[PDB]
Amino acid sequence: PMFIVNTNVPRASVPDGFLSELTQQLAQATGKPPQYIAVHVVPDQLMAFGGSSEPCALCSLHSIGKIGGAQNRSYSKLLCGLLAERLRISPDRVYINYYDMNAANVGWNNSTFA
Amino acid sequence: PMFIVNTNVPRASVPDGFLSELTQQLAQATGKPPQYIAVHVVPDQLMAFGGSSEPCALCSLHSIGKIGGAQNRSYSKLLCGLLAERLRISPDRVYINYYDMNAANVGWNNSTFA
Amino acid sequence: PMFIVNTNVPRASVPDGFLSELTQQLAQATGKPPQYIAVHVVPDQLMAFGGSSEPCALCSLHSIGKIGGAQNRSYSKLLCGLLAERLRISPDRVYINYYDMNAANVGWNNSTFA
Ligand SMILES: CC1(C)C=Cc2c(ccc3c2OC[C@@H](c2ccc(O)cc2O)C3)O1
Ligand SMILES: [Cl-]
Ligand SMILES: [Cl-]
Ligand SMILES: [Cl-]
Ligand SMILES: [Cl-]
Ligand SMILES: [Cl-]
Ligand SMILES: [Cl-]
Ligand SMILES: [Cl-]
Ligand SMILES: [Cl-]
Ligand SMILES: [Cl-]
Ligand SMILES: [Cl-]
Ligand SMILES: [Cl-]
Ligand SMILES: [Cl-]
Ligand code: NA
Repeated sequence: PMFIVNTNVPRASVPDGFLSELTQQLAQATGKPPQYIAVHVVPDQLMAFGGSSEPCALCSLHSIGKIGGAQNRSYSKLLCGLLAERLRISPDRVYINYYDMNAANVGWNNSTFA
Repeated sequence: PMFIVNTNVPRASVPDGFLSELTQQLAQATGKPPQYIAVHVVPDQLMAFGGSSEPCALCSLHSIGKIGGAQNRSYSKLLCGLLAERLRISPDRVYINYYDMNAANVGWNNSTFA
Repeated sequence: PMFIVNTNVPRASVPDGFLSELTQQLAQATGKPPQYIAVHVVPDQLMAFGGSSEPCALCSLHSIGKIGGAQNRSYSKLLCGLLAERLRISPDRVYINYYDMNAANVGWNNSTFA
């Protein structure tokens, strides 16, 4: 799986250990080994949410499977909770797009997962 | 909806108010209230279009609904016009990918829209 | 087509010719003229892959057609080869998401390709 967060919060507000915390919590949440989890945090972005540039985040979670109605509600609580606690971003200023990828459409190490 | 523009134009060339204009014009175009529109502008990128590093932009518009053949033509005329007039990017150096998101796959405010 | 690479490798380690090399190699691989290939390289990113911060890349390739099981397996070899040789990234620290775009969902030059 791959989790990306884009935010206007400054880099200095991203706590040391945040990427590891995302890696471990997503491993627990998705049930996938942490070795398959990639995380990407992009601070200091020029963004607006609802026309306001108060702290916000635009995120995506891509996974081969483990995406679905109930699971995505659970991921959203987890991820909004982390963004609120660690980056001080209000959950109503977070969007997370979820993507269930077909294995044939995910390349890794000179092949795909199909 | 979420609109992202990545461009090699420098940050100082992005006019004051551009994120507000995008918010307002996309609210009008999509018919969604501006409170639901998020915008993300990423200048100073290392990009090429057709092998040329002249000004260009790579964009995406994600929305729950309001995506389709005729609508996307209209969005493209609007957005290429704005990138040309505001950022001085030729419309034939712009790509915009459009994504119709299922509500179950969009997280917000500790939940999803499903 | 559009190819995006996000990486934690520093900007100074990205060769000046890399976007042009990607453009030409992707034109040959996809069979599309280079004028329609766009490339975007984002260095210096805060990322982890499998919980560690050694060089890695998260990439995407979007194309109207020329996407599929066998083609994607081939693209992964090309793109891992380029990222390994030019950016010194191990191929098992590369993910590439592939997207077969509908022409109606790709805007360009004030319209879409539909
Ligand atoms: C960090 C990374 C990239 C995560 C993917 C990965 C790996 C090392 C070994 C394997 C990995 O994912 C694929 C796994 C595998 C491959 C093909 C398949 O059909 C099923 C799998 O579970 C083996 O390191
Ligand atoms: Cl996965
Ligand atoms: Cl592991
Ligand atoms: Cl589910
Ligand atoms: Cl897919
Ligand atoms: Cl929406
Ligand atoms: Cl339509
Ligand atoms: Cl969807
Ligand atoms: Cl294309
Ligand atoms: Cl494209
Ligand atoms: Cl280049
Ligand atoms: Cl194929
Ligand atoms: Cl599509
Ligand atoms: Na996408």
